[PDB]
Amino acid sequence: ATKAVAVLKGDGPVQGIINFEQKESNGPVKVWGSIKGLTEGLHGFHVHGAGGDLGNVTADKDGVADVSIEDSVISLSGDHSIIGRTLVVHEKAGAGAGSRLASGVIGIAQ
Repeated sequence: ATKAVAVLKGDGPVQGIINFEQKESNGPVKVWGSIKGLTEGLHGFHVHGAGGDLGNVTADKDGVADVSIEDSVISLSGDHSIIGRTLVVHEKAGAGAGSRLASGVIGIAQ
């Protein structure tokens, strides 16, 4: 795939839309979009499984986290393609494990 989208759904007001684009089969993947309804501060952000860490997103005082990352680890093609895998964000601010997630399956757009 060349483009993909995850619709993130969580508890209460947590919801978001994250886009993935990759021009070429082995090339870098642009990840961009936003998540709203979050508590202020850092929230863990990654593709479920191995090889999918996207670090943290930062939610502002309105609970909005804008996302604009380029990542050369993940791919939309090949064996560890993230297509069909689950994108998650921890609803609990800060580091460590969390049980309350907002999530969505990464679906093909193009």
